Amino acid sequence: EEEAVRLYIQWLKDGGPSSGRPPPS
Repeated sequence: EEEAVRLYIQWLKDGGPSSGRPPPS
């Protein structure tokens, strides 16, 4: 694991792609 996946899963928590943001990978 790693932050940016953590963050990403946080991205995902934000909707992932539905966040409006691209995945932090």
